[PDB]
Amino acid sequence: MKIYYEHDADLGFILGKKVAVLGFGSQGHAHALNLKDSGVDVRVGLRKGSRSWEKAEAAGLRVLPVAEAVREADVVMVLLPDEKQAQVYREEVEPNLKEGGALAFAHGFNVHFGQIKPRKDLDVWMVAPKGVPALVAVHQDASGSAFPTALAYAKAIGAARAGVIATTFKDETETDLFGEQAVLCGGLTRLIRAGFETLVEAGYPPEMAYFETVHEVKLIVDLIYEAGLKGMRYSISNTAEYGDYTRGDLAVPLEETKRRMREILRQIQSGEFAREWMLENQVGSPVLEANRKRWAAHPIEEVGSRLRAMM
Amino acid sequence: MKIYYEHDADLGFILGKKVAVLGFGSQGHAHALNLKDSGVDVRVGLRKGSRSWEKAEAAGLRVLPVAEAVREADVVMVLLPDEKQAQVYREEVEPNLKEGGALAFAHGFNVHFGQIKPRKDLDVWMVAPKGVPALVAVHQDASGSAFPTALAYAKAIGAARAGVIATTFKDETETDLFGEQAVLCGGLTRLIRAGFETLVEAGYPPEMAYFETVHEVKLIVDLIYEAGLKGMRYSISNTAEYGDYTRGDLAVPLEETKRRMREILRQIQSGEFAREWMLENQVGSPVLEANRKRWAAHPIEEVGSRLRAMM
Ligand SMILES: [Mg+2]
Ligand SMILES: [Mg+2]
Repeated sequence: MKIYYEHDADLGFILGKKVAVLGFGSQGHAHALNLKDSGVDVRVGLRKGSRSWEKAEAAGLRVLPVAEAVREADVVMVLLPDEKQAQVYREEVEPNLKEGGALAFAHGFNVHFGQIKPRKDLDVWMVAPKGVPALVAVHQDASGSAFPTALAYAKAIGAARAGVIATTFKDETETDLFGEQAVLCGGLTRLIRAGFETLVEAGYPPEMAYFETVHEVKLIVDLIYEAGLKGMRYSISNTAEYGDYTRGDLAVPLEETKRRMREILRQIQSGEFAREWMLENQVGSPVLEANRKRWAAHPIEEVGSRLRAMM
Repeated sequence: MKIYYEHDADLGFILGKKVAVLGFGSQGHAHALNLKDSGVDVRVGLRKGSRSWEKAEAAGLRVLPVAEAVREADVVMVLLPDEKQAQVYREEVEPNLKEGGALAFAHGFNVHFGQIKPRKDLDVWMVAPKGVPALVAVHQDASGSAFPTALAYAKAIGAARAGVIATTFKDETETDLFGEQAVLCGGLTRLIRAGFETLVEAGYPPEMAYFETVHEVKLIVDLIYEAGLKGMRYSISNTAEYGDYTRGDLAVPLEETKRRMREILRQIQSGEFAREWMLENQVGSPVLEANRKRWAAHPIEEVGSRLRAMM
């Protein structure tokens, strides 16, 4: 798989261009500040009187309404939540973006699942940071220089150091949603919760349940992060390693789990997940909100709060 | 549940006593150094010509053979791997420990599962560190002051600050083994591996598979560590939160998972796990070793190594 570094990227493909960063969350913040520091002509498009409007000015960046920022720009980088992007593109980017302009993202969801259908004259590309490596993709190369522009942008925000990996909007979006659903968030919270409940129902103090099923996860994952599974197994006690090897499959059996995870991936790949999430947003996200309240009330949180407090 | 702090512990119950720390891993190191710094009379019992022998002297601690260290001690703190403790106790602690001495641990496994059967004249207790709180337990109080000694020991190594929680050898050992098996190590590695394989078999680049199923786990777990599930859900994108809520149970279903985890706990509570692990050690740990080689060869490691290298 193809990796690019600082020397592979040519800042001449960006330094000559005016960049509009829409949004000023953590991503909008980091993108905009690093562009300026790399000496790119950058403005931030925000709604007047917003909290992030004041915050952007405070950081010393030039700030305009979204429509204005876009009229000024050669390159529009959209750093807004997925569910807000479509409306902003339709009503404010698309009428105001120069012929042959570039439209950029950090997440491929909106373009990959057809929520934003870019004008045919635009370049469309993505730089997705994570020694922070980054992913790059080009969905549409109208100018003929989409790719070197994207690479220049990546260097200019500092992602090139640890390496830029070329992918597609498809691969970035699908694997991102899969990871969240199956492993990182969905799967992990369910494992933790089943373990916590198992211990509490068996008569153990909730505090110790929380230690052994929640608090300690960080120790293990930090080892994996630094040195892979192999390194994690090497650092823990032999008792714990033996336990892992011999009981792990009982907790989480391989073929049944992969079967389920294939169905999660199928709902992603088929467009079904995307449809469901977009429809959910059209009627005020009541499933999101109901689930949020219900998980907030889970006894794991009470115990968690009390323990973090006393530590 | 009952919590103790620095003001609840009285260093007079330890400062008057000679402590032998057997072993000089990370725990033996931290225990011994902090005891000395709190002004406790401490020696480290090690085998002559060992790597940890030289390392202990280098740190400025007084070092003796195990038999000698024990003859000098009022309190013997055993900080060795589970599978080595029994032999050292039988052959070197038990013949040499004063009448009415104290025998201490950081892990309850050996005493809880009968691998060490302490003389009836001994105090037996445990201080188990994790703003590092600690667990304390007393298995045997021959002197009548086991508990305040244990608390003094905990303060003297610095565990009292963030709080000492009173438990039993039983609860500490069983929940520790359960967490390892079901969630922290066994369960988590299986989830990660099923997700990684799902993505690779579906045609995605292994690099991105690794990002979305392994590398990123740290971001999520760091949020949970700092602010619980609730806080983690609050920080991630709404798309990711919605995903978690609606697909997590498919990946890891609640009742089947808890059923399996009850069986893991039953094998712990029944003594079966302890028996298996002890027998395993009696014939050179061939299951441990076979599993270690097989997991080392899993393609997740190759991909992992290459990615960590380039970052
Ligand atoms: Mg594509
Ligand atoms: Mg007990």
